[PDB]
Amino acid sequence: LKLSDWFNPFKRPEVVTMTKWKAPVVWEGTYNRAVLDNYYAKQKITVGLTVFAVGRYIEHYLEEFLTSANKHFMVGHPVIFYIMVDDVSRMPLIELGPLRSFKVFKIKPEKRWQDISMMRMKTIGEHIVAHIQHEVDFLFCMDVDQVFQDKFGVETLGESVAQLQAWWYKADPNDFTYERRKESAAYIPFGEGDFYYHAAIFGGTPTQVLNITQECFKGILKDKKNDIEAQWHDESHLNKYFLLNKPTKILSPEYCWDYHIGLPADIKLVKMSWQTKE
Ligand SMILES: O=c1ccn([C@@H]2O[C@H](COP(=O)(O)OP(=O)(O)O)[C@@H](O)[C@H]2O)c(=O)[nH]1
Ligand SMILES: [Mn+2]
Ligand SMILES: [Mn+2]
Repeated sequence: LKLSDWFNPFKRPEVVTMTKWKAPVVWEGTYNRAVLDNYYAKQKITVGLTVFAVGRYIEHYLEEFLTSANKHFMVGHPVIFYIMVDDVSRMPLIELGPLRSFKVFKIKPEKRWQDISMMRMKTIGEHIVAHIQHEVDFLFCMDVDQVFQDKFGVETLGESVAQLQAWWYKADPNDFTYERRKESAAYIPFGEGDFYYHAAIFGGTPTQVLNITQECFKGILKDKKNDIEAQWHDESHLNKYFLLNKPTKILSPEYCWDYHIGLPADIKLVKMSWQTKE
């Protein structure tokens, strides 16, 4: 497969379509999903998706997340939803369509919501080693408080995939909300940084996602031993990781849009939107 076979960056000339390290930034209009659908079908790939729903997040977001994912996520390819909840009896078991199946795991609920978010890195890694590495070719790790609005397909696959955060995709790096304290493992000094990635979505092959989660959690543990906590928790760490280990593919803000920003010219077709105003 060649880059030209599926990627046409010139189709969206008003936005960044490729990074300095040659990672394509996938925007609506630049990808050929039909070509990729056929390419991946022939390889018989399976894609996984992890999602955590602890406490009130179960009834507030889980059903809406899964229902939309069933309809829009990697349509036409085998998909396995890995659902981590603290109360399985609470599990809305909706009806899944062709090529969709799931697996539910009961996890321990952390007390602080910040710890719930950060502990996902630990848990995801454990599950990748234990079973995901043997079940899928690519995996996406997502926040539950969002909904798929349109096709989110194979055009998003890659070794390591990062998501451009909706509010800062056009901002100058020094304005990014990176962890700015050198005592933290997530530290990124002013004058450095490529983009501000959203921890709500990231993925790639099981091996790469394992590294992303293992390193982010290591960083999280280190800060805890140094009596400090990154400004934006797992997201600060994720951004530090992607700075040191450049993602091979980046998804435009259309793949994780905040409607509270409105809908500017650059956002042509939203594939997923946030649930909350922050
Ligand atoms: O009480 C909580 C806090 C967090 N989470 C999980 O971790 C994610 C990150 O939390 P959150 O979405 O709240 O962060 P935000 O996007 O607002 O920044 C959620 O999407 C959930 O999957 C959860 O299940 N229950
Ligand atoms: Mn969220
Ligand atoms: Mn954010």
